Amino acid sequence: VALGASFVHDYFYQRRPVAWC
Amino acid sequence: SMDHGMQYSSIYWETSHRTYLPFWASLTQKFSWKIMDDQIRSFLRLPKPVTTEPFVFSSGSPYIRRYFGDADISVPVPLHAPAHFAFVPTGTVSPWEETGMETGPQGA
Amino acid sequence: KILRDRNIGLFNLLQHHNFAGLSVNNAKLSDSQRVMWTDLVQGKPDVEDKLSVDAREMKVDMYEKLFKQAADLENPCRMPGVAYLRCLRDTLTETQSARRSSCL
Amino acid sequence: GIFYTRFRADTKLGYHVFINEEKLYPDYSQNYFDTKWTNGRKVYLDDETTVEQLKAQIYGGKAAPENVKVACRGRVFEDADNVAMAVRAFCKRDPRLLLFQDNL
Amino acid sequence: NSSIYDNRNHEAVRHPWSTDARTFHPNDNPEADRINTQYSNMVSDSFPEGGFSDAPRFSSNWERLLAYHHGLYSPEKFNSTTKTADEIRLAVNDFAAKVHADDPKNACKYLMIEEFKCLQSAQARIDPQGAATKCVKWFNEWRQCAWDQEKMVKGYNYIEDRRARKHKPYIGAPDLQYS
Amino acid sequence: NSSIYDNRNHEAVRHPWSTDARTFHPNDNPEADRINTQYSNMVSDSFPEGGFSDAPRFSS
Amino acid sequence: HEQPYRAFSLGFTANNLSGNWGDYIDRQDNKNALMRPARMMFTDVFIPTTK
Amino acid sequence: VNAFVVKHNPDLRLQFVAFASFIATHMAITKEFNDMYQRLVDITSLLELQA
Amino acid sequence: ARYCYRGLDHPFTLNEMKDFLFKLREQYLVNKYEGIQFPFVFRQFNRVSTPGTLEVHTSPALQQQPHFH
Amino acid sequence: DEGINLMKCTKNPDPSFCAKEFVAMRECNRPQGPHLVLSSSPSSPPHYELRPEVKHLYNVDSTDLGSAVAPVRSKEQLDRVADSLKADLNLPGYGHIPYKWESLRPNPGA
Amino acid sequence: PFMWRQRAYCAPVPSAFASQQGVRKPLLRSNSESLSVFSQIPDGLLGHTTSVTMGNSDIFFLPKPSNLLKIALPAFVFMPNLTIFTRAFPFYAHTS
Amino acid sequence: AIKGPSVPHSILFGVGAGCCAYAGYYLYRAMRLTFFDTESVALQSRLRYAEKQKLFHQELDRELAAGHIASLVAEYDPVATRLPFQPMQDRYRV
Amino acid sequence: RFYFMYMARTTFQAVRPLLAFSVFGEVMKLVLATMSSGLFSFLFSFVLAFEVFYFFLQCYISYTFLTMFFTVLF
Amino acid sequence: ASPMLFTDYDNTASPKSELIFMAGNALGYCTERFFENEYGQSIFMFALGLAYLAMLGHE
Amino acid sequence: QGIKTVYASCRYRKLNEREIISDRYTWLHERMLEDEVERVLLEQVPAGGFDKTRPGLLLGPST
Ligand SMILES: CCCCCCCCCCCCCCCCCC(=O)OC[C@H](COP(=O)([O-])OCC(O)COP(=O)([O-])OC[C@@H](COC(=O)CCCCCCCCCCCCCCCCC)OC(=O)CCCCCCCCCCCCCCCCC)OC(=O)CCCCCCCCCCCCCCCCC
Ligand SMILES: CCCCCCCCCCCCCCCCCC(=O)OC[C@H](COP(=O)([O-])OCC(O)COP(=O)([O-])OC[C@@H](COC(=O)CCCCCCCCCCCCCCCCC)OC(=O)CCCCCCCCCCCCCCCCC)OC(=O)CCCCCCCCCCCCCCCCC
Ligand SMILES: CCCCCCCCCCCCCCCCCC(=O)OC[C@H](COP(=O)([O-])OCC(O)COP(=O)([O-])OC[C@@H](COC(=O)CCCCCCCCCCCCCCCCC)OC(=O)CCCCCCCCCCCCCCCCC)OC(=O)CCCCCCCCCCCCCCCCC
Ligand SMILES: CCCCCCCCCCCCCCCCCC(=O)OC[C@H](COP(=O)([O-])OCC(O)COP(=O)([O-])OC[C@@H](COC(=O)CCCCCCCCCCCCCCCCC)OC(=O)CCCCCCCCCCCCCCCCC)OC(=O)CCCCCCCCCCCCCCCCC
Ligand SMILES: CCCCCCCCCCCCO[C@@H]1O[C@H](CO)[C@@H](O[C@H]2O[C@H](CO)[C@@H](O)[C@H](O)[C@H]2O)[C@H](O)[C@H]1O
Ligand SMILES: CCCCCCCCCCCCO[C@@H]1O[C@H](CO)[C@@H](O[C@H]2O[C@H](CO)[C@@H](O)[C@H](O)[C@H]2O)[C@H](O)[C@H]1O
Ligand SMILES: CCCCCCCCCCCCO[C@@H]1O[C@H](CO)[C@@H](O[C@H]2O[C@H](CO)[C@@H](O)[C@H](O)[C@H]2O)[C@H](O)[C@H]1O
Ligand SMILES: CCCCCCCCCCCCO[C@@H]1O[C@H](CO)[C@@H](O[C@H]2O[C@H](CO)[C@@H](O)[C@H](O)[C@H]2O)[C@H](O)[C@H]1O
Ligand SMILES: CCCCCCCCCCCCO[C@@H]1O[C@H](CO)[C@@H](O[C@H]2O[C@H](CO)[C@@H](O)[C@H](O)[C@H]2O)[C@H](O)[C@H]1O
Ligand SMILES: CCCCCCCCCCCCO[C@@H]1O[C@H](CO)[C@@H](O[C@H]2O[C@H](CO)[C@@H](O)[C@H](O)[C@H]2O)[C@H](O)[C@H]1O
Repeated sequence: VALGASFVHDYFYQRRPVAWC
Repeated sequence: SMDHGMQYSSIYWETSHRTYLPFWASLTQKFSWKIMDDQIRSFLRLPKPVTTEPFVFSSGSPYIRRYFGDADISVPVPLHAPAHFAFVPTGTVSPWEETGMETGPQGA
Repeated sequence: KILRDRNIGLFNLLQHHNFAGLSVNNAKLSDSQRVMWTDLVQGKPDVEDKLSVDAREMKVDMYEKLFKQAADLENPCRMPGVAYLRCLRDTLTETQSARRSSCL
Repeated sequence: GIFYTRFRADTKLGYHVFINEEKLYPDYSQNYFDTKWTNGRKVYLDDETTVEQLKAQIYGGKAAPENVKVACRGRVFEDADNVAMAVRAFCKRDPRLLLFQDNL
Repeated sequence: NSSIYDNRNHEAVRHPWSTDARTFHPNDNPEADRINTQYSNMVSDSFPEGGFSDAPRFSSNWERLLAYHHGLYSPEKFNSTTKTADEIRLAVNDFAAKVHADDPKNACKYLMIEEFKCLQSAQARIDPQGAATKCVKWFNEWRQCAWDQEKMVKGYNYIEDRRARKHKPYIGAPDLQYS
Repeated sequence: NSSIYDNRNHEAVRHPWSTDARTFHPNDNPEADRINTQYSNMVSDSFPEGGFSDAPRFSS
Repeated sequence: HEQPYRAFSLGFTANNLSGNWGDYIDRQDNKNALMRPARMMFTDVFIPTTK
Repeated sequence: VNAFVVKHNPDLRLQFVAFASFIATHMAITKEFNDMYQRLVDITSLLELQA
Repeated sequence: ARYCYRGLDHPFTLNEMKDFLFKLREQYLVNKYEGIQFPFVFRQFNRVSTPGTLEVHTSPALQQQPHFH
Repeated sequence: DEGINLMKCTKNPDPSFCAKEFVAMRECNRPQGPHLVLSSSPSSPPHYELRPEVKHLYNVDSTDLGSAVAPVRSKEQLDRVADSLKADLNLPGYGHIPYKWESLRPNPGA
Repeated sequence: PFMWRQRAYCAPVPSAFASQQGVRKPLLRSNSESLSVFSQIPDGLLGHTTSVTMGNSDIFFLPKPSNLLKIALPAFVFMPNLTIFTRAFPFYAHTS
Repeated sequence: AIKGPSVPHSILFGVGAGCCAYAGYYLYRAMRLTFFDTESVALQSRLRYAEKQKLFHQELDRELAAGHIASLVAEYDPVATRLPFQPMQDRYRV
Repeated sequence: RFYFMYMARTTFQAVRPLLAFSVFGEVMKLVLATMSSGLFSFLFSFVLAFEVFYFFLQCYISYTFLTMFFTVLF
Repeated sequence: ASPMLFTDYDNTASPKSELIFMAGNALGYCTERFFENEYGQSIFMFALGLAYLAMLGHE
Repeated sequence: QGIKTVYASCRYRKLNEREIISDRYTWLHERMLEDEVERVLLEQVPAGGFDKTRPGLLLGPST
């Protein structure tokens, strides 16, 4: 449950932009 | 004597400063939905941006788009050879000459 | 020698950037631009009654843009020219006969 | 009161008004609860408000000084201009307005 | 030279003619009390009232011609003193009158007047680069105001997107409306 | 200027008169075969035969 | 409301308030004068200069 | 899904092989897309260098 | 972020414009000179290329500039 | 015909948004004639052509102002343009990597 | 447009004074373009660079061995209990 | 490798799983762009606005530089082009 | 005003250990960076130990005041 | 006078009725500065740890 | 929110189309006004055109 919740929280709810060069 | 220089300052990490990188970060990689979005738009006939048209209506003077290998990378370039005008008479100024020293109306 | 070289270089630069002065000695000019410049230099700028009010406004805006790019704030004729063109803007919706008495 | 305040803040759009000189300050000696002008005043307005309406609201519908004009970030507004759009154009997200005298 | 990103910083400027290389030193550690805070006494901290001591005496006219032609001499810059506050004000007021006559219903008018004023105050006649370093900001503001006036005259707007789900950081925070 | 203990090293010498600042460069990486090893061909590696180009024409 | 914020770091182990690194152009030493000669002692890793 | 997976990969070694192949294919396709976007970004950087 | 999603037609001030041009110049220098390092660009790396016989000399004294008195 | 086609198209618009109709009308309403035209060709991509008698008013070397449609996305064209730009710049230092994150993977991250 | 020799930021580039050079590049350019970002460089990928997102990396897992402990531990109160004495809360909240 | 349970079969299974994952990504993006997108239109409008702004600034700077150059017509002297003891040419705008 | 008083007291009692651990730590670090000899170091080790004990004392005080401030009857 | 001789622009008062937004503005500042970034993720982990410790103590 | 978003997507598509076409019509209006002005100007050109070989105004001797 913790791994599932962490996956969801990190890759669906806590996405932030990153620069690309 | 500027290329291939030596290390002039020290490199260090201060105690307990965070890194924000996990152990699988090297396997992680980036991704943009832009390529897939363009494919989908082209396939579904969705509204295209005006940058696909070389002619530019965003000004009164004629501009044409120059593309760098893709419709997403373009620059407008003006076509007119603009004519410039000067409401000025010729031979009425000699800036190199100090005029405050000569006697006359121009001097005064 | 120095003066000759400098002045020939200036002439070539002006010809390269397609400049026109009080002496209209430029062949790459459009006929419309040449008419407008010759009106500003030698003739009388005025809007014709044949034109619609929108076209008169456009013509006056063209005159103003051209003359403001030509004459800078240090130029003496800038204020009179701008005043005359402003009078034209004020008197667009009129005939030349009625506009002369006011803009003369 | 809480409802009124929250609704006004979250619905209307306000401006911080300043005045350049003290001689241009309004006369608030009669009206009560405000016997003096203070610069930096928050003023809530409607989207249809013009510069003339703002000036009248500031000076209490009384005779205002001559050649008074409004500016934002150094840019003068026309009197027949919508305050909201003029701010959107000149000072986006910096609605600090200044009332000054334009003699020049 | 002034910039730290110049190798010959704090060194005299080189000219085609022989020049005394002893430099004018600005007042970097001024006293607390500067009883006279008028422009007369302030200008001496950044320029010499009598002008700089790097003026040429040309042995011939063609040397002067060539220096000017190559951009190394202007009498306006080399044979001159600092401008007094009264002269600066006269020039500024004449320029303001001319600009007002040019167009009263213009928004960038006072911005142009301010860049002119700052140039005159910084003595651009004798320190053009140093003065431009100060006045380019008002130039940029004038540029912005020009675009703004143009877009207000010619109706230019854009489709704004819907409001973001987290426009407010906190529900109890006020969402001040901006035009 | 030549010395490494000079700040203006490898820079042209300054004179009271205007001077072209393009410097004479000595031959630092000469070829192995220098068939002519006479003084005529050797002197060109350290000086210009025709002299330097920093001579003045005094107006007075 | 239009000026940007500086990063915040505070804990029992480290912080970013005891010093200032400056901007991207105008940089400055974060450690003060007394401890600059002992910078090595404030690091988990230290890669020295080449000389 | 579990039935369809065990029907074709009934053993642990086969399940691990399938998982690894899935990872590799995902990474390869992502790499293709990223190469395209990187070519675009490289063109933009080259134009900045030209400026 | 300031132009396309907040509505600011003039996002950069003079300082931000200078910072942009500084970074552009650094990009140019980095791609022009191979191995350029801190003193000229904000960059440090350890694995550098040295000639093999590295001479060490004292720098020359700062140039005496003429001054009054 | 130009005005009629423009009117008919602007109510049932094309993905190009009737740009060619607009420019055609603009060039046809000129007094002395059009300066810019769309070359009739058996070629697949059409081009914008400039009349010669007005070539002296425009800053061009030839009359062909390029295709009337944008390019098609192509890895090959992108590589070609990038190589041309690299050659024109001639910068020793492009692609140099002073430090790379130590990993079995060639490109850590990207 | 008043002090040309003193305002060099509004002056043409030195390549314009040179009288030498499908569509060609413009012959006349100013130094004021340096005050614009996208004057010379293109606006490609302008509004698409803030859309490249990467997920966070935190894992919320920590074994909870309670067999090691035999005593209770203190716990915080995060919010006031509004389910009891609801009507008097604004009146007794300031006391202690 | 096609039917039987083997290492090639498992590799094929993983490749198919990856392809199906990317097909799902395609479906997600298609539906989003077809029914749940206004940012694209808003950004296109803003970019056209930006193009207008750019061209305006460009023309303005060009005009200012042209005025700077026009300030030199007063210094220009067409008589200096004259050769000693020769007539002046109308080519240099008499 | 009571809410402001209470929050001030609570924040002070919460940051007390952080202060004891951070600012006095910075002072100790200054001393370490400046000292070289052996006698002064021998004498300063005891100051470090005293700082340990003082940190624990501050933590105890904060625990007491926090259990007082976060105790609710109902 | 001209609008550029004026400097006191930071004396932006506001109605006294807007004092009710005190806590709202405080939480908004703390959100824009701490909560919606990495330090806020650390604070969320701290809250999870408080829960963890309470559960551990109960058991 | 999803219903509102669908409706807004459709409306925004239509609005983008209309905005593009409207801006191009404005452009065309201005260009047609310019063309009218030019057509009126071309009447003031003297018979035979301009003498592009000589200067229009001779403002000094050539000795
Ligand atoms: C005194 C105070 C008391 C009051 C408390 C007050 C506080 C209350 C609030 C709570 C605190 C909140 C404070 C705010 C936190 C914000 C800061 C923060 O969290 O991050 C900072 C800090 C900053 O790091 P960073 O540089 O910024 O990088 C951040 C990255 O995101 C993360 O960096 P990372 O990803 O690189 O680090 C993760 C790390 C560790 O990650 C993990 O390992 C995942 C966790 C799995 C745990 C379960 C596995 C346990 C296995 C044990 C078996 C061992 C053998 C048994 C031996 C027995 C005999 C000894 O990974 C590795 O190092 C490599 C391991 C890779 C393998 C992992 C997966 C396989 C696991 C199975 C092993 C298989 C091995 C096969 C080998 C191959 C064979 C072919 O983050 C970390 O350091 C993360 C790791 C922290 C570990 C600390 C070590 C101590 C752990 C014990 C804690 C206390 C235990 C209490 C008792 C319970 C246990 C019995
Ligand atoms: C005594 C306790 C046990 C000790 C043994 C624990 C270590 C086991 C691992 C051994 C394998 C090492 C590999 C060796 C081959 C060479 C590669 C290499 O080493 O580079 C790794 C790394 C350097 O890497 P690099 O330089 O960046 O270059 C390439 C990258 O590493 C890699 O390239 P990349 O960046 O592209 O790869 C990215 C990604 C690649 O990996 C991954 O993506 C995922 C990997 C996780 C796999 C998870 C397992 C899979 C499970 C599947 C099955 C699941 C279901 C079944 C399980 C259910 C679980 C209930 O992430 C990783 O690289 C993970 C690497 C983890 C490194 C090991 C972390 C442990 C550090 C040592 C802990 C010491 C504990 C205290 C010892 C106390 C002794 C007194 O160096 C080390 O990790 C050193 C390992 C040293 C082990 C020391 C053992 C203790 C000896 C004590 C000696 C006494 C003196 C020590 C000083 C202190 C004295 C008090
Ligand atoms: C040891 C353990 C072994 C582990 C083995 C692992 C290997 C097994 C294979 C599976 C691997 C895990 C895959 C994880 C996902 C992919 C990785 C990822 O997360 O990338 C991030 C990436 C994040 O997207 P982003 O655009 O970059 O930014 C996200 C932001 O949130 C965007 O910001 P925003 O503001 O634009 O917000 C937009 C947001 C807006 O969202 C919302 O507003 C609300 C969301 C919906 C709430 C519910 C409302 C009710 C209406 C929906 C009804 C759904 C229930 C059905 C009801 C029927 C009655 C009507 O839209 C969404 O995010 C849509 C999310 C789509 C969720 C629906 C997809 C089905 C979910 C169930 C999948 C089950 C997989 C289990 C795998 C097995 C694991 C053991 O994910 C995506 O691109 C979208 C995922 C699309 C689905 C792909 C599925 C194929 C890939 C997996 C292959 C296996 C398929 C199996 C299908 C089984 C049948 C369902
Ligand atoms: C404008 C006005 C503004 C004003 C200001 C406003 C401020 C903003 C608004 C504020 C609003 C208020 C919000 C609340 C405040 C926010 C606080 C906050 O968010 O924190 C941020 C802030 C951190 O934020 P940050 O930006 O990430 O800072 C930089 C990083 O922290 C740097 O990280 P680092 O490089 O320094 O590394 C640190 C490292 C530190 O790692 C460690 O310290 C672990 C060392 C363990 C050593 C021994 C482990 C033995 C276990 C062996 C297991 C078996 C073998 C397995 C082998 C592998 C594992 C070893 O990693 C960790 O921190 C791990 C943390 C996660 C694990 C937590 C474990 C909790 C266990 C609790 C046990 C309870 C026992 C009770 C028993 C009672 C007695 C009967 O908090 C901190 O200060 C971080 C340190 C926290 C202290 C944690 C220490 C836990 C030590 C537990 C030891 C247990 C031993 C017990 C022994 C006694 C019994 C014998
Ligand atoms: C394996 C399948 C498991 C099923 C899991 C399904 C969960 C789906 C729930 C997704 C809800 C995400 O909700 C969404 O989160 C993202 C952050 O990532 C936010 O994203 C927001 O911030 C990011 C970063 O600044 C920007 O792209 C943008 O401003 C905006 O999209 C959205 O404002 C929010 O609407
Ligand atoms: C019992 C159900 C109650 C549910 C809540 C319903 C809302 C009740 C409050 C509605 C207030 C209506 O009163 C009206 O409010 C709006 C917003 O302030 C004001 O309108 C103001 O904002 C809008 C938006 O620009 C414009 O009309 C204009 O800019 C301005 O006048 C009107 O001048 C006022 O007449
Ligand atoms: C009886 C009336 C209905 C009562 C129920 C009201 C529920 C409204 C709260 C839902 C959340 C609204 O949150 C936000 O506010 C309005 C819609 O309301 C939208 O705001 C956006 O679309 C609306 C269209 O209605 C525009 O007027 C507005 O200019 C724009 O910013 C945002 O896209 C939405 O995210
Ligand atoms: C293989 C199976 C695949 C399953 C595919 C499922 C597809 C589900 C797609 C839902 C995408 C919704 O995406 C999200 O929705 C909400 C409303 O709905 C949008 O709208 C929200 O944000 C924008 C502004 O930020 C405004 O409209 C409004 O403030 C808010 O309602 C978001 O802008 C959009 O990012
Ligand atoms: C929220 C407050 C409670 C939590 C406290 C968090 C930790 C406190 C930080 C350490 C305090 C002492 O910090 C110490 O003094 C100042 C901090 O700016 C720094 O001093 C440096 O900056 C100041 C600027 O004010 C300069 O005057 C000084 O010349 C310079 O050396 C020192 O480098 C630092 O060692
Ligand atoms: C144990 C916990 C210890 C910490 C507890 C702290 C709780 C109190 C939070 C801080 C409250 C400060 O209150 C808040 O201060 C900031 C300035 O600093 C103000 O913010 C003001 O200045 C900042 C500049 O930094 C601007 O970005 C902002 O637009 C402006 O409103 C807020 O208007 C005010 O509401």
